[PDB]
Formats: sequence, C-alpha cells, structure tokens
Amino acid sequence: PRMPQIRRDITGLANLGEVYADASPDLFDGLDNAVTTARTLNEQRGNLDQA
Amino acid sequence: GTLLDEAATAFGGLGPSLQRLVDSTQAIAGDFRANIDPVNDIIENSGPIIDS
Repeated sequence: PRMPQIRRDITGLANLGEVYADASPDLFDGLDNAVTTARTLNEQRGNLDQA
Repeated sequence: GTLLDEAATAFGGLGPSLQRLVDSTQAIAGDFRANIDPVNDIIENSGPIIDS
C-alpha cells in the first residue's frame, strides 16, 4: 500500500542527489576556507572573548 | 538420466551454501517483520523532507 510513497521517495532521492552534486564543489571550497578562518578564530578565542 | 545430471550439476556441493541461504533468509525476514514499524515510518515520512 505504501508503494506510491516509495516511488516518491526514490524520485526525490535522485533529484536531491543531483542538486547536492551540483552544489557540492562550492560548499567544499567554502568549508576549506571556513576551516582556515575557524582555526584563526580558535587560536584567538581569548582575544575574541575580551573583544 | 538428463534430469539427474541437471540436478547433480545444480546441487553438486551446495549443502552448506543452501543451509546458509535458508538460515539467512529466515533470519532477515523475521527481523524485518520485527522492525516493520520503523520501516513503515521511514517509507511514509522520508518523502516530505527530501521533497522539501
């Protein structure tokens, strides 16, 4: 009885995978640079709190 | 003779193999019926978030 819902889930999974594949490289480059600035912030946690 | 040859070819040394097949089938089916409620919940509720 839940087979149309299975079809909907499969189609949505395919579409979401395609969208995530399209958007992934930008996200991962941003994550690399965000790790850079996050290490920057972590090295000066005390300075940020004082600020 | 032909049927016996075909049966020997198909069931040569599959004793432990078919034993494992049947045991795994019954265990998987039993555990699936035990956890059918989470399976139904996933099937019915995964669509909203993914389509969102």
